[PDB]
Amino acid sequence: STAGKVIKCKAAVLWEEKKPFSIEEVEVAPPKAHEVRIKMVATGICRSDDHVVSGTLVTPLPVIAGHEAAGIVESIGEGVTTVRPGDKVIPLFTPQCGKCRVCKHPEGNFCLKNDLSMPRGTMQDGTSRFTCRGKPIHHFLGTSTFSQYTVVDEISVAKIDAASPLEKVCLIGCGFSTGYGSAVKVAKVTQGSTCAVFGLGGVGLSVIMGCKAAGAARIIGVDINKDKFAKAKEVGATECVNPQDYKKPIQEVLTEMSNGGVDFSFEVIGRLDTMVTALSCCQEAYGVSVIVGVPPDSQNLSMNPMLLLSGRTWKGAIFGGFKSKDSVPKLVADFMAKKFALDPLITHVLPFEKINEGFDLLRSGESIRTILTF
Amino acid sequence: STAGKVIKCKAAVLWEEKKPFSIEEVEVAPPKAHEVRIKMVATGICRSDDHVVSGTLVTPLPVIAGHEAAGIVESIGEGVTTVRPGDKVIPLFTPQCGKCRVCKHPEGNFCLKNDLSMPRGTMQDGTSRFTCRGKPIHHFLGTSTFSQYTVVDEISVAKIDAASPLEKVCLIGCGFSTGYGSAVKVAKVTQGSTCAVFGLGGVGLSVIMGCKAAGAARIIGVDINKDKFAKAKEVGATECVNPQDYKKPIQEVLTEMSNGGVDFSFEVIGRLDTMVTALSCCQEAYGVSVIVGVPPDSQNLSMNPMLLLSGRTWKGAIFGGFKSKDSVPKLVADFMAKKFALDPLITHVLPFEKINEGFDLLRSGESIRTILTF
Ligand SMILES: NC(=O)c1csc([C@@H]2O[C@H](COP(=O)(O)CP(=O)(O)OC[C@H]3O[C@@H](n4cnc5c(N)ncnc54)[C@H](O)[C@@H]3O)[C@@H](O)[C@H]2O)n1
Ligand SMILES: NC(=O)c1csc([C@@H]2O[C@H](COP(=O)(O)CP(=O)(O)OC[C@H]3O[C@@H](n4cnc5c(N)ncnc54)[C@H](O)[C@@H]3O)[C@@H](O)[C@H]2O)n1
Ligand SMILES: [Zn+2]
Ligand SMILES: [Zn+2]
Ligand SMILES: [Zn+2]
Ligand SMILES: [Zn+2]
Repeated sequence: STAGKVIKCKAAVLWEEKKPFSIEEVEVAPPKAHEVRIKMVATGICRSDDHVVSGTLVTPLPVIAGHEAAGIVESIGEGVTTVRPGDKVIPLFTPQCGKCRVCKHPEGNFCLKNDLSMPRGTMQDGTSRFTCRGKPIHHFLGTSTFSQYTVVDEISVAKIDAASPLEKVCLIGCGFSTGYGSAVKVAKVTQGSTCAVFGLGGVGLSVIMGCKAAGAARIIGVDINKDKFAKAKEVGATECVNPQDYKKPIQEVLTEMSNGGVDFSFEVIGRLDTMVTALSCCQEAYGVSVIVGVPPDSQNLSMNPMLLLSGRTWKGAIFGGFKSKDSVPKLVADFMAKKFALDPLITHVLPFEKINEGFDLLRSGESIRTILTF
Repeated sequence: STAGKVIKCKAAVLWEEKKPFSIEEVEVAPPKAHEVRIKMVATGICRSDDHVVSGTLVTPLPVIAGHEAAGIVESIGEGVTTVRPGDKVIPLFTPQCGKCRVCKHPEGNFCLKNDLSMPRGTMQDGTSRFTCRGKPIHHFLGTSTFSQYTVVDEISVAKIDAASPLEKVCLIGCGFSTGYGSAVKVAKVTQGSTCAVFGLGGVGLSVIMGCKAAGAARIIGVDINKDKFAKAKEVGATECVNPQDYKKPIQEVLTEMSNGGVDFSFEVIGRLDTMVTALSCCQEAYGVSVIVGVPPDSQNLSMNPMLLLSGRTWKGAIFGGFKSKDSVPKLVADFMAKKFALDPLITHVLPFEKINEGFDLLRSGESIRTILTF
């Protein structure tokens, strides 16, 4: 039925920052050319969604948030090649437009049609496919996955394995792929290496997995919160260190530990102090350090250029440096091949109406990942 | 004759910081095992020598400075394989001990027996091969090339082409190799790229050459001093920009200029402001920025981690990232093959007694490179 007609469904609208989400009856306009309209099956709650609500991530409001998700294609607009109705898909918040500077370049993945650099909160043609009582609602990072139906451009949707468990592969739409990509594709962790992962939330557990996929022979997990160590161990940390156990610095007790500093170091905490710390405790002449994520209101860090002079490399990346359309298929194919288990990372699944309930957990921190089922 | 006996020669001694060099009669003890004693032919004056004299580079005084140089082997101590008397050689201030962490690693070059990290000012066994009137004089970075004869360990000497012009290949002992290595071996400048070189002193002209050897199709030279542009052009700058010409920022007028920021950017000025500037104007999703050199008294820069988040890489290196024993031979072989010309970079050659005269020029800056002939 639906094909061609507007749909009317529930979605969570942030009418204004620092207020809760409201479940609203929403109308989802039909796809124009090169658009696909998706039926959502499961959406993860990521801190970047919550960043919107504090005003930290400035995007046009009112907004439908969500970017981590898998669903099923309902209609496809005119001129769409990549997908067909009924295909399981993952919305992509890093688009893969194919034609730009960054898209042709063999290591750039951060597509030039991204809506992060300057958020407009619209579809590629400057308009919204959403209205709640006449009022337009903005799109978020071209995905808006906290809606029961959503419309994405063809550069922001990736087709995946029809037998794939959508209540687990939705993690590949952001959180797992951002961390595993940092170990596997951005730092290019090598077999035998000694990796230090800073912070052990769900993206950190993904990094540990990357390191493990790459064959590091030592993955030290570090966290001031002792309670994170078991799951980390479970997922690949050979050891785990709590910074408040020592009297010494941590970069000292890590280089000491490692006979000269670790090969690769990753910061999945997101703060300034440990970013620079994570620089100093990877090897002086060839250590590589990846800032997996940095929050939207970041200030300037003070770092002494001298730490680069001996040969350290310092990289940053969005989405694990993966080219989105290219990789999310292969990461599901892999998950289907029984390599990663997204299972240790899912600690709560709620129904989609408990969206605000899913954020309170995020915000008090005992939740690795919450999945919202539709 | 000499072989085995102490030699007595003139060398320039820094008896104490922030004083001039004195030509002193010096005695050069014979080589112990794995030492070679060199007869100096030409030594370049580098700012790192001058850094010693201000106290900025702290090393034990009294000292014989010098590290950029080529000479001829006079005796070789017991157990020396790599060299024979009469071989033209280049002292290496970055040793290549063969056995360590950094020496086996396929990209680390900063040997673990380096005397920069913690200067002792001695030969590898904790002692000096120099005494001026009974008083011991310290060795500098295991080279001490401002002496008419010097003793170096076998890990710090590289054999080169016997037909090689030593009054020009002495530059490969530091200044040229530090800059060309940054473009060729550290950033790995690719064919077609757009490079921005910051600062256009002699190391900067070397970078321009690297970029040129790598095949960049645009090398923008930038310098507040207009007068540096011709030689730069001459050596490969396709254009040159003076920052005081614009009203805009320079990273803006460079990314603007480059349709999205340059591929590779290099800072050969050595200050904090342009290091961070040179970060921002190479491409957001895959731009690479190399700090070629950072002075010894460096403070902390303030940089917003956000510039790494999109995919920029920021590297530092010592000696152009080259493994010293390995490469200095191949860089002479290349120079012998009429590829680089060290000639644009040599702007003054003095006799070795005018050492202080050679530094005043360094210090007022109109001198690309001064060579001191022995
Ligand atoms: N904003 C971003 O783009 C982004 C990506 S990752 C990131 C940071 O990570 C969080 C999301 O990633 P995540 O899955 O790890 C969730 P979380 O916020 O739980 O990540 C932080 C982790 O670091 C640990 N920790 C906190 N401070 C220290 C410290 N000083 N030293 C050592 N360990 C510490 C915490 O226990 C936690 O495990 C965000 O809240 C933010 O703080 N921000
Ligand atoms: N200490 C180190 O390890 C090291 C390596 S390179 C380096 C810096 O470079 C010098 C040695 O290298 P070099 O051959 O280039 C000699 P120089 O000191 O001449 O290098 C600095 C160059 O940058 C230019 N310049 C100065 N400020 C600016 C500015 N703000 N913006 C743009 N251009 C500017 C100068 O005209 C000059 O050409 C050292 O004095 C130091 O200042 N230090
Ligand atoms: Zn996210
Ligand atoms: Zn693109
Ligand atoms: Zn030097
Ligand atoms: Zn070594």
